[PDB]
Amino acid sequence: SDRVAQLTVGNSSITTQEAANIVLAYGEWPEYCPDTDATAVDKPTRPDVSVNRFYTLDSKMWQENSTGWYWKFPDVLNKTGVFGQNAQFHYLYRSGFCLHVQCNASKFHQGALLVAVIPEFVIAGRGSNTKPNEAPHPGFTTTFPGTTGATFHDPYVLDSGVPLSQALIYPHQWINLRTNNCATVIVPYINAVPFDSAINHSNFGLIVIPVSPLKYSSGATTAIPITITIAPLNSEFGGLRQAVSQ
Amino acid sequence: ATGGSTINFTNINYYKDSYAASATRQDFTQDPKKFTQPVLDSIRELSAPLN
Amino acid sequence: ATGGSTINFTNINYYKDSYAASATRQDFTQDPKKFTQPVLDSIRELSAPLN
Amino acid sequence: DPVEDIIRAISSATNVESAANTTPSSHRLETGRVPALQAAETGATSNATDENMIETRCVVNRNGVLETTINHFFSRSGLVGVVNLTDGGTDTTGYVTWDIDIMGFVQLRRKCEMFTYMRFNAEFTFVTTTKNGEARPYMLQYMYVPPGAPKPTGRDAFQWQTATNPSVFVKLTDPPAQVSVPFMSPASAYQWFYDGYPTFGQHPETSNTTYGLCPNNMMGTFAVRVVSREASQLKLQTRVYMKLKHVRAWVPRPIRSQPYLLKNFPNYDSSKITNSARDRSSIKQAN
Amino acid sequence: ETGATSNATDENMIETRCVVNRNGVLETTINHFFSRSGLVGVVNLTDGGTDTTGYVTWDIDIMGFVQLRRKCEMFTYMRFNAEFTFVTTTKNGEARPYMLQYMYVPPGAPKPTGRDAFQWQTATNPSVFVKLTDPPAQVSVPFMSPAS
Amino acid sequence: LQYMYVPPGAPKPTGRDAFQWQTATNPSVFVKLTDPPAQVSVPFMSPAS
Amino acid sequence: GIPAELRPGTNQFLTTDDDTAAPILPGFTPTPTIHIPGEVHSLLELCRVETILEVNNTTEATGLTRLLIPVSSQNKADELCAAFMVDPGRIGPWQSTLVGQICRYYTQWSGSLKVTFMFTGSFMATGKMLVAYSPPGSAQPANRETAMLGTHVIWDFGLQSSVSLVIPWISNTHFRTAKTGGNYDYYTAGVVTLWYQTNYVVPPETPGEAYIIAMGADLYKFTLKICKDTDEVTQQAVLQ
Amino acid sequence: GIPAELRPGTNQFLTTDDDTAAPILPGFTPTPTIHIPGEVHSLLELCRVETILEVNNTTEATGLTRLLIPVSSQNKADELCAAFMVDPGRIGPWQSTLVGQICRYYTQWSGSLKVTFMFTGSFMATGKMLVAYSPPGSAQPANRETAMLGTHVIWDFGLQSSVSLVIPWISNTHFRTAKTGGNYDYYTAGVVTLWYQTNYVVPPETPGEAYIIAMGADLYKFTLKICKDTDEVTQQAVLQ
Amino acid sequence: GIPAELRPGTNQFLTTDDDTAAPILPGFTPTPTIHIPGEVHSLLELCR
Amino acid sequence: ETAMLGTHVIWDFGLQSSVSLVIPWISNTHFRTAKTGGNYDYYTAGVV
Ligand SMILES: CCCCCCCCCCCCC/C=C/[C@H](O)[C@H](N)CO
Ligand SMILES: CCCCCCCCCCCCC/C=C/[C@H](O)[C@H](N)CO
Repeated sequence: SDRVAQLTVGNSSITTQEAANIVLAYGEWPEYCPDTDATAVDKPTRPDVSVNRFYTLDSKMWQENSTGWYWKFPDVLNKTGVFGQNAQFHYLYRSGFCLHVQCNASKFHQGALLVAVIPEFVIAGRGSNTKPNEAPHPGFTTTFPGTTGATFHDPYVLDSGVPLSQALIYPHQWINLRTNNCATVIVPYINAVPFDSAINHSNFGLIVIPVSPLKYSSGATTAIPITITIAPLNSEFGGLRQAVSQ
Repeated sequence: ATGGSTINFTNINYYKDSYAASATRQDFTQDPKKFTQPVLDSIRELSAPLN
Repeated sequence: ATGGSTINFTNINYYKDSYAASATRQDFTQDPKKFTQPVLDSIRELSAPLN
Repeated sequence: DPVEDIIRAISSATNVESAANTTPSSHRLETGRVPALQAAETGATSNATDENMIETRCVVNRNGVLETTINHFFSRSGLVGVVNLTDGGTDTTGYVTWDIDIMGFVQLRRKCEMFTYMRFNAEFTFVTTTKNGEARPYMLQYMYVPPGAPKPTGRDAFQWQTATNPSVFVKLTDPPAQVSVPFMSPASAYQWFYDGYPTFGQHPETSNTTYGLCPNNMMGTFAVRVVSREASQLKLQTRVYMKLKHVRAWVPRPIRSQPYLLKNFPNYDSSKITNSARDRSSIKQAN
Repeated sequence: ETGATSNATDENMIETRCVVNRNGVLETTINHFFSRSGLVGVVNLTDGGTDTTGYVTWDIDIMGFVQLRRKCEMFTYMRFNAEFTFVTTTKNGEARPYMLQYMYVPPGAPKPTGRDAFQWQTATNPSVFVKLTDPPAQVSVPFMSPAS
Repeated sequence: LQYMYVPPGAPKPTGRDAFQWQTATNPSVFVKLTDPPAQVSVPFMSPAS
Repeated sequence: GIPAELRPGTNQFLTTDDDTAAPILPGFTPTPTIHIPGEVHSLLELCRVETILEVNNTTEATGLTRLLIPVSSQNKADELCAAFMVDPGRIGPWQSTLVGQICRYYTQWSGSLKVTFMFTGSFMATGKMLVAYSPPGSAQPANRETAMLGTHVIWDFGLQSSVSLVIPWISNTHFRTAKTGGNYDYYTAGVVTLWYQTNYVVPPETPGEAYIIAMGADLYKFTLKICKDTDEVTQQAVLQ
Repeated sequence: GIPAELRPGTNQFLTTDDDTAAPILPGFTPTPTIHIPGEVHSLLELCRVETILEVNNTTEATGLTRLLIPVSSQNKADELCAAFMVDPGRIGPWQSTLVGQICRYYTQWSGSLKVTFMFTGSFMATGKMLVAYSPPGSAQPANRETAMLGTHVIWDFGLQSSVSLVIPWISNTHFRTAKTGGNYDYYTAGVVTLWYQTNYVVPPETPGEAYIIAMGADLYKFTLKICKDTDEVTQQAVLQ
Repeated sequence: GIPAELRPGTNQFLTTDDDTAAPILPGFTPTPTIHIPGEVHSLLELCR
Repeated sequence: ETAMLGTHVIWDFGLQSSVSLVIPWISNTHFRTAKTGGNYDYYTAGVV
């Protein structure tokens, strides 16, 4: 009654036979914006089942030298499905997410993955330059990787200059290949403003990192992917206009 | 404790503005269970977590 | 809101004169209808102005 | 009627005025009940306690918990800025502006960056001295120039008429100036981390200088002069101390272990990363 | 053409949601807009060598400095009180320990003819005695207009 | 003047201008030699009783 | 006497501080008040009045023709006419409006604007227009198929001579700081364009062109905060 | 007026003093609050979260392998594996924990720590360990017959992958100052050692070694006092 | 504000004077007391 | 990425050895004639 779960959102559903509970970030569920907190006067749109549903990215393959990957949300979804279209025609976006990560292997494999959810996840230039002129900055394709994800140059300091060991403050879970093959976190809408622009601003990144490296003795399966499936719980859109991809 | 009849006054404000005042009124509220144990299915300390 | 038992005092005056004091007592009164719509025959928002 | 399909938090709050007590616990010999075994793969911390691990006595614990609240932790004045007003001979401006950014000094910066969102009030004290140190009896003007307001172009320029801008007039021999400031953000909270760009458009991949700069934090400029006609010959620094009060905080995040470089950017060295814990000779020698 | 402004509103032009609006309206009243000190005048007292008057008169007109003038001229008629602060410094800037006299000479009253002249006896005229090293003088003034 | 309290374990200042004087946490007193002498109240800070 | 301990803030003169000062005239009773028509209480009453947006603010607009929007019979249908940014505290056609001056003494604003268009034609001149509003985003719409996507209002020339495009508050923040761009361009409000819905159609013997007059105001929702000093004024020497 | 007599403490500016100061903006109403998830009230909520002790903090540990504890099949039974001091505000493996940073802004601490070990093996890897805690005294235990004498917990590798060694508060004082030794070494908390209970036993065809991950946290008993400024940060010049 | 007139005794520091001074540590709660044998209250107990 | 857009079910190999993809009735008509295409290909149900 624990390790077996099913998640049904929209026309999509996810089953897992090996799971460690579910994390509900900061003890809240996603929700629609209350009349008292709202500011913009126009009426938001609420597609429900056409937007809220599980989208599945490509799989990141899992090696011994892998340093770990990250994504940005909503950014990964801005080009996909009806969710990507609404976010282009509207200036004001709000919602939560349900994040699900699939990695499996066999009882002769081993490793662990740290899966975290980082609100306002800021990447950082890498260089010794102390002058804001000559100092390096990351590129747009790095800051906002898209569907293809990005990779860590320094996974230990999380590329932001902050130790990985304290990442356990964020809502997280581990994939420990002897214990569970999935990690699921349900993120509420977090932001200092009720609505925002899905295009200019990403609420939070996702992070998958090998704290303990993958090991398998020869003859077993070398190819392990990491798949990601994310659903936008409770979506709203406002400020309808023409289409802007960026 | 103690301090019998010490007639303390601090929060009295001399201005018409709320932010001119002085901290605090304190707060004793805590909710560690949102950061420390933010899981859907509650887990007891007796039971094993995974069954 | 909040500010439970903050014991505010401002308007207390130390002089025998009224103009020595400090503003305000505020005012929340408005009458925009005298500047914005100063017309004899009232006009509703539904109806067209001129018929 | 004709179309039917059209038709909370688990955690709660408790007051804690003192450290937790300890109840007595005896041994346990039996199966099925196992307080020690945890599984951390759920992201939840071990709930095991003193009393189920060993045998304990009873401890009434009157240790105070109070000093560690975010109000008491963050209400202290610490230096957010330094302003150098020459006004002396040779090239003489006659005034100096300081854009208000409290990220410029590390010691108070690392306390704030424990949190993503903050909403507070402020208490600013202005301690001005001369070049080495001293106080002479010169009159000063500290003026606040909010965003969009004209910045003063000269010592005597008209923007110092301050018919609207708040200003402070003070003598170097007076105790340091002090004022209370509200929460002025046009959003609902300050945020020290903004992953995003302020405007639309095509972003350069070579150099992004606009990445991570929140608009909501731009509070205007602080400007000093010496109230006078001709000029003084002195040279003075004003140190600016900000106290946080009535403060609220959201979404805690890890504490920065790497050396800071820039005010507005979390840039760190890709070379040279310093370990978070010092290194010993072997893992088997505790000392 | 009726001189009245459009009364059309948010809610009849488009479809709207419900917004409870707790934005404060308070800071924009004429009390808060106009209660700030701003410079109405500057007075130059030589008193030094060479030609020396020993005093300077300033007729009270607050229209002399533009920044506070344009706020007042938003309105045709005004009735208010006043709070005057006198910040005195030396030529470049400084404060020495010299005693000062700030005297108000209402219409019809004799203006002082010299540094020591008898009109400074001020048996009636209000005056302020202050040292350059003291915090700036300050007084409250009523509404003195003979009209309303 | 600056009178700063540096509790056990806290960095001691290395110079006149050194960063430990930012005192974002350490209590400090700023005072002029011409001011009446500084004064503060201190609690019972012993880790024993 | 009563033992006291003086604090920082002593001897400072803060321009905005609220304190008592000494009266000069003890026993002074002022001249009686009388009733005067037109009393104001808050400045938001004055921001609800429509004044004239200067849309033709461009060069070679001579003196007073800067306030007029030329409308004539087009050739290619679906044509643009005039465009202006919505930011009332920003340099542009709002710089001549009363609401443009008052939001310029404050650091921030929030609310719904309103834009009234009055067509001065001959009685015999007919036409339709499309007044569209596009929230922040890609730049000024290139077409009316792009501009119809925003908030728009179609307006028929006729007996009633004015239409009003209300500009609802659509924002991520509760407020918007009024300042220039490149950084503060985060707070830009949007773009108003005015397109030909059909055409300006006129009988024979009638003038072949007319002028629209645009006005602007605020709704009951509009507010302001953090009062400061305006940028329009400059002084050099004491006025004699 | 009221006769007054001024006292020492006049004109001093004490950074921690609680006083009223003058408002800059009379009549200012701030932007409305909204609900934001994840509010903190006290920092003790953040000290109850497990973060990762860096036990392999030694040299030649490369970058991220500093957090891992190598476990393999031994030869001589009864072997030591890793050891660290219990002082959370002291240089060492606790220097990377969140609870290690917050107790480092304070002069003193009291309470029960907690140390969680997570074994990442293959499902087929079995073993037992002995996690022992020895209060202050003679140096690090030399044997497991000496280390069993302290507070210890035996842990079997299995379905549930974590055990927790709670470190009860055992002290003569109510608090312990966090600082270096030779004098303040009076306040040293103790020593954690981790021994082989039996052995790391693995079938054929499976990797011959694994990694334990250690984490650390606090219990409901934990407190702090006398807030000060941390030693980890250093600044030289004003950040540009 | 409240008009005041300062008196002799201003700025003097009298060693035996009873006054309030500012706390250095807001929110400080000291280490709990315990019972210790042999408490003294007045020095006349020691003179007997 | 195109096939996730439809109705899908993710299935983990494990103790329970079967998953079931239910194929909801999604149609413009109430019925579908069963026959070949080119014309009756109007009634085609979909693709698994
Ligand atoms: C009479 C002079 C008064 C000076 C008043 C200045 C008040 C300014 C508001 C301060 C609020 C905190 C500052 C904002 C946060 C950080 O600096 C942002 N990173 C700025 O980029
Ligand atoms: C001890 C010195 C006290 C000085 C008292 C001076 C009070 C004078 C009344 C000021 C009232 C406003 C001034 C009158 C308005 C404008 O200046 C008029 N345009 C003058 O022509």
